[PDB]
Amino acid sequence: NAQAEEFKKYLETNGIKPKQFHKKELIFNQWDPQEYCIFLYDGITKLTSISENGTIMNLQYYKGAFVIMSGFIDTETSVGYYNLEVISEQATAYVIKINELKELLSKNLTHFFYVFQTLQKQVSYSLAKFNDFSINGKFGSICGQLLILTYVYGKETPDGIKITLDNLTMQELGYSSGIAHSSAVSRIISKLKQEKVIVYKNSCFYVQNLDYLKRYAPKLDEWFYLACPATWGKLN
Amino acid sequence: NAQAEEFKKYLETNGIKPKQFHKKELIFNQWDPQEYCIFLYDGITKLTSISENGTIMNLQYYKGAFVIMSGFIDTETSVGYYNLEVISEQATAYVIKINELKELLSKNLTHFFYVFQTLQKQVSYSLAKFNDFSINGKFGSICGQLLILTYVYGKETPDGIKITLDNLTMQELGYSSGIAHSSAVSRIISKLKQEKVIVYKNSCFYVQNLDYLKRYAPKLDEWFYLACPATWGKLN
DNA sequence: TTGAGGCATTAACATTTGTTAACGACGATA
DNA sequence: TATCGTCGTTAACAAATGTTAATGCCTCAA
Repeated sequence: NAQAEEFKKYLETNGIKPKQFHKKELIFNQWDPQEYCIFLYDGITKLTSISENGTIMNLQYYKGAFVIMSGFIDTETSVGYYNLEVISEQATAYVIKINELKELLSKNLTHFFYVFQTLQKQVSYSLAKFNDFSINGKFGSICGQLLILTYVYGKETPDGIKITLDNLTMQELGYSSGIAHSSAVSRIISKLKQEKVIVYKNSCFYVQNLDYLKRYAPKLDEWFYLACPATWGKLN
Repeated sequence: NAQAEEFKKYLETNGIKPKQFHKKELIFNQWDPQEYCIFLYDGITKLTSISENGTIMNLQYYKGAFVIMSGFIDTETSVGYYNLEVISEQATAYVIKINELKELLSKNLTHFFYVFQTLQKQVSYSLAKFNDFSINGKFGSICGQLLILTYVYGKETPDGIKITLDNLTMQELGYSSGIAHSSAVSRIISKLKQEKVIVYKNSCFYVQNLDYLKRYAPKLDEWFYLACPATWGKLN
């Protein structure tokens, strides 16, 4: 993205350097809350939370370039206790103090409205996701997450659309939907295989009937059209 | 509180007159797409969306002062097709043309930070609500929604905390959690006053065991602590 | 006074999902 | 080569939710 490149150099010019992270690494976490602003430039990560009794919840994923902030700007207090785990081999993010940011955008407005732009994407993304998950229960929640993982990591293949995401276990699909038992997602998936909406091959997933998912995730598909026109138009 | 009143007068200074609204009439709807940036100053509203087959989804509630945007600041396209229904008897809001918006923040950046932090409060709220509504299914969803309503619309009484909302009919509660039939939500509420955490009096709700809700909505409870701490202190 | 419609309550029956266990496949290690 | 642990199915049963209908309370209108 061009907007994200102008923002990159704007930080390197102000003394900010990139930090390298590897898989399984947590940029920030829910136990050591330092108010950061992370400009994930290259890589993919998952935002997660862990209840007091050990339940995992994958709130969403983040494919760079994108902006995530663990603290407010004015008050500079925590916005919540979440973990930003790296799931690709390695990722490159520009970690900056929450107070440092205030001054940078105070001089450059075009970089201000860019951060405001991504946060607007965040909002509309959560509402659309909350909409489709809350309607058709769990079966619709799986159909919804898969639709998200195909407009981002989906590549047109001979037999369907392959989700190029490493180690997408059954557990990982459950944490994203609130399901805690892998036997429940397999059952939901077995229904999508008998309906041949999805086929399972080489520990990966290939989508055949993308419209079936759209029926259970209309507001989300609508979001990819309104918020990320590029990535959306690749499969329509 | 004060951060908004300061932003109130900044609009009148630039020639933005408040437009008053009355109950049951929509500011912006899903069918007619116009991008604005509403600054609700007084009154109660709910954000809604109607599925293709008439299914309704209440996404969340809004109480002035607060900001809502039906479009993007950079691309001026709609964030999504939603409806903002006024459910209070009367509500006043400063509707602004989104094109006129970006030019109004570039002048004073202290009000840019204000509108910015409200977005951060929206993102965190969306994540927290998504977290709790997904772990414990529908029963937790109702618990979560009720907890939200107690903090925002709660006044202590000798019989419990009074949820000062008109309507809040069985059907209106299910719309927020994602339940279609009023008998399903009544079955759940039957279990809550069975366990003696709430009671139905005067077609209105008195919650008597707030902590029971905190156990099913832990993320939402801490959101109020970190985001709106004044509201949190009124019941803690 | 009667009667119509809307809401809450409960039933009952179907469907979905939570939960645990057993089975078999696949890889890794010695 | 045998053996161990991880993950995907599948079964089986319990719990929760979807769904529809009936009943009773309440207001409104004539």
